Amino acid sequence: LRWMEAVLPLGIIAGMLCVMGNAQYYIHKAAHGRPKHIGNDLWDVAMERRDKKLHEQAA
Amino acid sequence: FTLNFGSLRLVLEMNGEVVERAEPHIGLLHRGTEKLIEYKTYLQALPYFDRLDYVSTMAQEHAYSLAVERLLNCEVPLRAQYIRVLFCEITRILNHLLALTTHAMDVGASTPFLWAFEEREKLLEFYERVSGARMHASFIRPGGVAQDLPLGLCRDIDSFTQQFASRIDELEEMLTGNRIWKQRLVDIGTVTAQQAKDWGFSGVMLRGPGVCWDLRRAAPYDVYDQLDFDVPVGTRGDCYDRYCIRIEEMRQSMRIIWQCLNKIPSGMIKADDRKLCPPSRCRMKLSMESSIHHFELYTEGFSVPASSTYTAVEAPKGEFGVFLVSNGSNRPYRCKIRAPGFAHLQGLDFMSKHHMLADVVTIIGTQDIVFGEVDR
Amino acid sequence: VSKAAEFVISKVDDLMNWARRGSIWPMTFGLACCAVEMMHTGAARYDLDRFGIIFRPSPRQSDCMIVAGTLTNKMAPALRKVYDQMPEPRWVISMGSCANGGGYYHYSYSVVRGCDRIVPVDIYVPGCPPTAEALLYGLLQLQKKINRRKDFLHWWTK
Amino acid sequence: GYLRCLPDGNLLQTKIHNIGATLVGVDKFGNKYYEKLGDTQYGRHRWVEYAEKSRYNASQVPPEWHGWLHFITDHTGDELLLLKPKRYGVEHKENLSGEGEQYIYHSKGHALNPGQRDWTRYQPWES
Amino acid sequence: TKLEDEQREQLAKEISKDWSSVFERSINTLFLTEMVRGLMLTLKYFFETKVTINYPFEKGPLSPRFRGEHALRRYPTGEERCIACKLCEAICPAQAITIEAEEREDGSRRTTRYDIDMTKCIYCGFCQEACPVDAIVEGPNFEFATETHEELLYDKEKLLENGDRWETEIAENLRSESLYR
Amino acid sequence: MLEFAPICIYLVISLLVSLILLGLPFLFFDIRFYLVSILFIIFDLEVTFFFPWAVSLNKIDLFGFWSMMAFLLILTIGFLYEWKRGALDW
Amino acid sequence: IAVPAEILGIILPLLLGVAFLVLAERKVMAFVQRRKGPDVVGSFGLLQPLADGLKLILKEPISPSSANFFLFRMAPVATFMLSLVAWAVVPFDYGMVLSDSNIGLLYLFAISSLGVYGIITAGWSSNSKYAFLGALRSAAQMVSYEVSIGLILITVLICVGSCNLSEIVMAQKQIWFGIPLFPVLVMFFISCLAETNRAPFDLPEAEAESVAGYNVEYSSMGFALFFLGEYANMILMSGLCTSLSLGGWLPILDLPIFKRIPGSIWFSIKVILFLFLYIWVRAAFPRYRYDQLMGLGWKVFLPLSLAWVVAVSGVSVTFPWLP
Amino acid sequence: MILSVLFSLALVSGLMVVRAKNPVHSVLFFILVFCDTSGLLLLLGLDFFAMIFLVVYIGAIAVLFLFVVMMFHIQIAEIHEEVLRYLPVSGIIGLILWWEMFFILDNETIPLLPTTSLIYTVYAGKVRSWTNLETLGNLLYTYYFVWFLVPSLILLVAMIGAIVLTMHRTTKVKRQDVFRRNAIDFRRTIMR
Ligand code: SF4
Ligand code: SF4
Ligand code: SF4
Repeated sequence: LRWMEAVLPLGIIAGMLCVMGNAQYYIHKAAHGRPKHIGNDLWDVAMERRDKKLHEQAA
Repeated sequence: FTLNFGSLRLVLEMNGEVVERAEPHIGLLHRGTEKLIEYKTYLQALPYFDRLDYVSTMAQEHAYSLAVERLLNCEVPLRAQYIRVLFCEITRILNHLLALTTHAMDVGASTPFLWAFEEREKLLEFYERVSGARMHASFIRPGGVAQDLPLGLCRDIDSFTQQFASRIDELEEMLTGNRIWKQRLVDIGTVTAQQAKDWGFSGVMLRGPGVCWDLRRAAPYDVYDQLDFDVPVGTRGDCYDRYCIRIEEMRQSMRIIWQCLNKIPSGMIKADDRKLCPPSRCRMKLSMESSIHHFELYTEGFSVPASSTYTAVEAPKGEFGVFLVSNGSNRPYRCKIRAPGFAHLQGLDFMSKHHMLADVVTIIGTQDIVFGEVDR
Repeated sequence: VSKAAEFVISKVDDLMNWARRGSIWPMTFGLACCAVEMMHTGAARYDLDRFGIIFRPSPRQSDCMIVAGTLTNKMAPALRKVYDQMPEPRWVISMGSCANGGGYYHYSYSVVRGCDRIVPVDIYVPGCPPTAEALLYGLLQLQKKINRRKDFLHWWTK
Repeated sequence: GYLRCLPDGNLLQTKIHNIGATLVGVDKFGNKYYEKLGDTQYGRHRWVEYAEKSRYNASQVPPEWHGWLHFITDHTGDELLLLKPKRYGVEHKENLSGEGEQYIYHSKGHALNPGQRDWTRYQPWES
Repeated sequence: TKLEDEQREQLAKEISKDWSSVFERSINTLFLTEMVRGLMLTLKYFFETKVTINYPFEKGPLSPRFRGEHALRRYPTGEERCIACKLCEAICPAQAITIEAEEREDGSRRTTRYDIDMTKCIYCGFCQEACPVDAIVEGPNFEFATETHEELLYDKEKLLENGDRWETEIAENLRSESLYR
Repeated sequence: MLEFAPICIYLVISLLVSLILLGLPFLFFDIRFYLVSILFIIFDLEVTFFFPWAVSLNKIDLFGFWSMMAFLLILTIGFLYEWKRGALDW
Repeated sequence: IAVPAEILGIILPLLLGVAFLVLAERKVMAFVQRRKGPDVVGSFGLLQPLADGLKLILKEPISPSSANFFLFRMAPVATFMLSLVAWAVVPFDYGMVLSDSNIGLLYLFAISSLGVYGIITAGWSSNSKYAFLGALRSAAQMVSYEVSIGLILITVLICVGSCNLSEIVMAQKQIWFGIPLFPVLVMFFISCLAETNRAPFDLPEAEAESVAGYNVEYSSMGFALFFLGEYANMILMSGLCTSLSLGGWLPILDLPIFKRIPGSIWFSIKVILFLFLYIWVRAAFPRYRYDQLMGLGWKVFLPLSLAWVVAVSGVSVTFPWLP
Repeated sequence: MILSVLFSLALVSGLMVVRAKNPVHSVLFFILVFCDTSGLLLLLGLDFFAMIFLVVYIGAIAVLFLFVVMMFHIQIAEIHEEVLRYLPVSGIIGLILWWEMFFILDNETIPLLPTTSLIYTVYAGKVRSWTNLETLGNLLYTYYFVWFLVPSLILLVAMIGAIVLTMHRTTKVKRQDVFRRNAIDFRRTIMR
């Protein structure tokens, strides 16, 4: 268990990485209403703008 | 251009990171040891030798006691001789461990330091059990030793010898054979045997070139001529071969320690004559003559015949010599202290020539300059 | 001056003292033959890294100077020069007998009769050499001494 | 004293080590002396809990238990208390050395001494 | 350097006897075998038990013949054990002991002044072994670090109170070591 | 693009936090270096040319692969020149 | 808006991770050396980084007055900026990126290229010439091993058609690239060890040795910022190693028991193993001389990296194994 | 607006390069103007070209200039001249070049005066958007390989010139050799 006590500070680094990643993810999700897309391009941007305009016109 | 480093002060002349020459300034630890020894009695001067070359404590006590006995002609009992040999080899192991690990730290290897300090703590526990303190234990005196071994010390030393064989194998496996260690050591600060003889090298720094000469075999000053140990020599004197020689010397010191433990006799621990060795507490509290002799030996000292001699021993650093000149009085008239760091630090100049700064620090670590003995 | 502001000041001072006590960064001044015992203190057995002690080779980053060994007239100017570069929050631990009052070379030329004549030393560690146990005791004593520093209270009540 | 473990971490190590230990004794100052043999390394088979969690000091160990704790003797502190001398002797006092000028030791010639003694080794005429 | 060159060529020929040996050497130098072995030993010591002493609660082993703090003892009756024989400073190599004395009121020889510098004592035990009456002993205590040099300058009263405080442990050590004498 | 605005804001916030960290206490010759730099320039150009080649291996055929190999061979001869001349040594 | 919140939530936990990383380095090195690290400042020394930071803050600063005050002060700021903006792109899972740049690899390479300027200016602005020489040495070493690192990046870019780390990982889905390119991963690990001046190739931290360093003149916060930048770079390059040769946020064997773990946990675990390897190598090996490490970087890793680039390109072009 | 700020910073950094007293400050402001040009490339849309400007100009050439400038240790009054005397000729030449810029802009490139709603989006080339890096690699390695192989000759010439100009091997300095016998086999020897 001594090895566990020595690795315990490393677990804090892993937790910090998880916290930064997940906090970023959920703030972006709340800001936009959908998880961030990593494969987006000009086509995806145009489609998302068209979707926004169509939905705001329908509503 | 001149680059200055500031108790090791060193000025280096550099051209292209290549060390053209190195000049050390040493006096930073001068303490007037010789003057104080002249001003103090022999027994009061033994702690000065304790303090000189402090990494190897009891070697200096052994040298001083041998010089005093040579000027005094007093027979030391076999048990005292054997325990002196045992603790001299323990001292050699301690000094070699510290030298190797400080050299490894200076190179960059940090981890063997603490393992060898665990071993050194065990050995200092041995010192503290047998004598007063862990370091600077005034245990070896002219005519014998201060006190007898406590019971169980031999068994503890045997256990340490086994675990320490394991530890030396361990350290050699980690350090020897490492590519980085080899690149740091090999072909660094090489010395020819002619150069070593000219510059007065001794010990590992002299056997590294391969002069094939050891003091414990040339002039056996103890039961050494009954211990059939081995003396390693280097094929081509450099840092790597000196390190390997130090490892082999640690192994042979363990061998000698086991032999002394096996064949230690039963008897007395100091010279039989109370004119030169203090009587026991019971004897001085019970006997009139013993009380007189204790009083006289602790106010005055033993008056050595007027003579001058040079007594040298194989200290772990190298040949440690003491030149004692007396005048028939209770105080030493003159005491010159030849330490095997004074010559090696001279050798630094030509050893670290055309090398670099890391090679300079590696050479310093290999020579193992303790500044107390060079500033004696 | 009040009783709640005093409590807040006491808490702030306690936090500051806790930080300075748990993050001591001493620098070795390792002359003569207390430095070997100091390395024994820094070894695995009586480890110093547990309490926050780590040896900083640069005097500009160090907290307290631990002078262990004999101080020579040839080296005292160097000791003073190195001490002067240390930051204002600073302390001195004089280890052994040579650095306290000259020790075994008190009546000797080119030997400073203790480091107290060159730098203001806070804690002396008697011994020759002091056991690594005793040196770690002295470091804990330094922690205790800096555990009663009311710097914020003194600044407030000026 | 278990809440001190979180901001101490050293008392935490002591409490971790007191899992399988046996309380070999206790002194009059409250220090509880523990021994733990078996599968334990040599250097860590005897220890003390000072019972003063806030400001425990290494000098609080009385001379009766000092040797046993430092592995000098196999005699516990109770036997040394039984063997304590009579007709003289003082109680154990910690190494204050900074807790106050009225607590620390002062020389006979020091200005801080309650009674300062002159040192001249001659008596003037004193008209 | 021609000798060095030909020695290098001879060594290279010696350690390149066959393709098996050259391939083994090249693979060993390329795949970091020694580095891996050192890493494995390092991991073994990472997973092995530690030898840290845990200072304030667990203290390192000592011996009865330990040279700690100078101190002065007393007889079981209560009188000072120290006659003024002045063998302390006659043998003290560092001259850290200063003693003055005169005849007491009842004709007994006692020291009227006895001070020891703990900043000048080298902790060598010469006085404790030169004492004819076992009066001065270097006690087992060593954690007596002081904040002031004047505190470290002892005297007779402080030495006597140290002896009274540590009388039992000093007596045990003195018995054990008088066996070894 | 549209993705480097977070990078710019990150740079600004990093400046702010670095300045705050600095201000917290305030509340209370040799030719070897030149040769190394020249080699750095050459191999930065090498890697800069590798990047598009590595990305577009699927479109460029054996023609493109062998053109890159010829480029390397032209520049690897320069590396052999460096090795034999002694520029890589110190 | 939400972008500053995301940036703060990336930056502050990174500083906490750096503090606990130096604490973990102490603990792991001590446990290697048969001792125990910081255990007296808080339970198991968890408050030791807090105590150290508070002491550094409370330490009174000193002004060298080097006639280059602005450049002296701003160099650690520059390296801290570089470390943070390098961390601004590294992914943690599917969609946890601030800037999903299509050129993420070259962005990280450029940021690593800019990293030498902080040390160079720190060495020059200092009065002492020893610090300037040490800064020059460190800059040159980082230069050589960054050339090697760029070649390794080119190998990975040959393996994966895209240039963004997220799609790199999505390609890593199959074989993790470490199974095919374990020697390349080893060379990249040694190159990043020499890039951050950590483990062997440790010139600036050899202060007890004659090389000294570029941080000798720096005050409390300058030294603290340089240390934070170095350790943030260490974590950054561990993340680069796991994103390039260990698949990032990808489980092992794609078993459904392993998919219960979010994946950010997987990335964190791999980064932790790489940091443990960093401390392991630092504690277990000696250090190289400057000339030795420079010759090794320019003569051992550069030819091997070029050869591996050529070999991977030849394997992929010959067979239909091309994206 | 961001474009205006960026090239205002670039112009100020260039002016500081021109009129900087210290060559080290000149190198640093050169780095700054390169960074501003990289930002302009981001605004244009050439991410690859901005990154390679950073890598090469900011990294390689600028560390080269910094190394050489710091290693020279140039002192003031060694490179020092009053700038007031050359102000008239600098102004005249700059005004002539600016007037020529005026004439060039007045004829070919006419600025547009105020748009977004009239943008006709093809949607045909966006199904597979080729990046700048991808297009540059495809072209440079397929159909313009000669203009890619020629710079290899230029780099080879640069390396050869750098060596033949700034090489100085030590005439008499010992060099460590690791291939020694004690390093290779190390047969143990003793005194006996
Ligand atoms: S006090 Fe004693 S142990 Fe320390 S340096 Fe002086 S002589 Fe050596
Ligand atoms: S132990 Fe030695 S130095 Fe100390 S007072 Fe006694 S004789 Fe003097
Ligand atoms: S040797 Fe003993 S009796 Fe004599 S002066 Fe010293 S303590 Fe007193």
